[PDB]
Amino acid sequence: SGFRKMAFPSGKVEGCMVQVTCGTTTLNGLWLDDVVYCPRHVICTSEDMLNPNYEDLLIRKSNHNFLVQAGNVQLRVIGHSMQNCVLKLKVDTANPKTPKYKFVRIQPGQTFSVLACYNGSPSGVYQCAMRPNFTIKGSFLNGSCGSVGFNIDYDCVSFCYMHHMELPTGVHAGTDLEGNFYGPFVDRQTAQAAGTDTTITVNVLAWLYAAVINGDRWFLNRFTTTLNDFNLVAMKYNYEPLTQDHVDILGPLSAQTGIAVLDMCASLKELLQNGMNGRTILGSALLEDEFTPFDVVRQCSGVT
Amino acid sequence: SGFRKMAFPSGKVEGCMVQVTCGTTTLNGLWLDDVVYCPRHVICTSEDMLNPNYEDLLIRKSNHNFLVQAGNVQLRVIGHSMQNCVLKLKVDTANPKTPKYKFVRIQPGQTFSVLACYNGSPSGVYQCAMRPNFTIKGSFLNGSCGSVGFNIDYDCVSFCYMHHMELPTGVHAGTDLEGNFYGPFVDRQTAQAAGTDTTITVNVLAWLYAAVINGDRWFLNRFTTTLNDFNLVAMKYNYEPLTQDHVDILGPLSAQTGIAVLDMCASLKELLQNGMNGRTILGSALLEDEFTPFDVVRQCSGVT
Ligand SMILES: CC(=O)N1CC[C@@H](C(=O)Nc2cncc3ccccc23)c2cc(Cl)ccc21
Ligand SMILES: CC(=O)N1CC[C@@H](C(=O)Nc2cncc3ccccc23)c2cc(Cl)ccc21
Repeated sequence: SGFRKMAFPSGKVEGCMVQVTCGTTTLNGLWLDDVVYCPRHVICTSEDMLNPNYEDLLIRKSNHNFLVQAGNVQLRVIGHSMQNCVLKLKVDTANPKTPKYKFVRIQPGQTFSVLACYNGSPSGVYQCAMRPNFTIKGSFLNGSCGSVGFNIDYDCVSFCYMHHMELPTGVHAGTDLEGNFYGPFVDRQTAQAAGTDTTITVNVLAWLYAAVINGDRWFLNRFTTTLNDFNLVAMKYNYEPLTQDHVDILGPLSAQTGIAVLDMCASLKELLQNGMNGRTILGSALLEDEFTPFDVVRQCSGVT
Repeated sequence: SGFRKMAFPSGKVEGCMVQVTCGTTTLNGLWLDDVVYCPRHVICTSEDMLNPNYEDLLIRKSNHNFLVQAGNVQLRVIGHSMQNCVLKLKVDTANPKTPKYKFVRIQPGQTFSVLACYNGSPSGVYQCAMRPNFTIKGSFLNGSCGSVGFNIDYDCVSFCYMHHMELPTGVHAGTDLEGNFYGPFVDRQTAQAAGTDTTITVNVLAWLYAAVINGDRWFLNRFTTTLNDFNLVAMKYNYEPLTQDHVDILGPLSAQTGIAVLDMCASLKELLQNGMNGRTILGSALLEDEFTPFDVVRQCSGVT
């Protein structure tokens, strides 16, 4: 029993974190096989960030201008190439600690663990979600650029996120491991509006099932609803419309608890229209949407 | 910017997790140097747990009855000894992955990261606190026994907690790495009341400073208080009395923000007597007490 915002064990990812320097700029890189991936803004100065021309900027840079330091030893760079917003630096040594890995582009609503790094060194690990507006509410300071988000399936590490920038609003933005930004964001120092963020309905429902599993049942009520009626309520409260696929993914949790998905929706509907009246659910005074149905099953079953 | 319940990178601790079996019982062990530490209840059956005599039970066990499996390879056990509630099994091989480490007994109010393990395999990492009543609000399932709590100072891992049991109330209890339980708890299957839990006042104040640092300032008010007046309010709301040492530890955060500790106490006093009125602080609808002043400084400065 107990329900925590749990992150994946960060060991296989720590073994890939390197320091990448170019000019006066330093950030973190991801060393897998003989390639180091890092945000392409490592080639910029503070002035360059206002309106950068990365193609022109990269032409002024040679392999010897990229300093890759793994731990306290230098890696020799023998190739450099820009892929979207990431630089891929070919080093002459394969990382002996390279885990089994994939590069995956997660969907909004999905969660992942972030290993925050500064100067190639891991400082902490936390669990977060790709918000519906493609931002992440991370905890990142200056130097955190290059920190990666990932998921782990037994021995395979699926890298899904690489941190690039913090929006003026305190939220964070980044790319997949192929350098494509999640959302409309660009690696430029300019005003960038993150669209309207909504609440990941399927995740709140999953966390409501986790509450039932862990004994918190006050919110359960004598009512039920239809997907159409529930979605009218969801729209008003800035929640994502619940689809039949969301209901299907909630299937295992509905089966474990014996509470139909639509009955659980009616409980959420009343919590939305009535609030919590000062009560908490799993030690939280608000509705949590950063646990996917897979996360709740994994935590309540014990997948290693 | 951003404030998360961040855990320490779990890499140096994953490299020590082993599976320990004795009879039909299996749990996790901590392998450092040529010693494996695990809860002494690995020698019990389910029936034995009701009223166990560990000295008598251990006499029926030989070195060959303790099966230590590191990864997928067996470790040869050459010695076994009970220290308080932990068994120390002398293996013939030193762990090549043994980090720099200390065994420390944390105080209530302090935080640590937990690497939850099942069958010697890490499944997740999360940050939690040693509650004032010596329990932890962890997330642990059957098989999690032997999972450890720790802190990390650059390259040194201070192990502070080893998980032993879940109380009927869903909260968790365990020992330091010398086998001494935190609190009045015993490794027996009997009713065990965890005393009254209080809110770690210094931690809530620290997290209020973290909110100021990250832009959340609505709760700041035109008032101040005295330690004596504030403590009368704290007593009513089941908060720990704030001492001058707590004020001293809040010194760096008070200096960073320019908001005197007693002014911050007045803001907390009004939040206690008035609630939040539906507003949140750092994405939380309640007052958070699981970030120590050291944690807030570390997260807002970037200690690797
Ligand atoms: C916004 C801005 O001026 N910069 C320069 C640095 C950089 C940036 O955002 N870095 C940061 C990331 N994560 C937390 C940060 C907390 C503090 C400072 C910087 C952080 C950056 C990267 C791109 Cl792609 C576009 C713009 C900017
Ligand atoms: C309470 C009880 O019956 N047992 C037997 C197993 C064991 C125990 O608590 N284990 C567990 C720990 N953490 C989460 C657990 C979720 C589910 C099941 C078991 C969990 C234990 C250990 C001691 Cl020292 C004393 C009693 C008991």
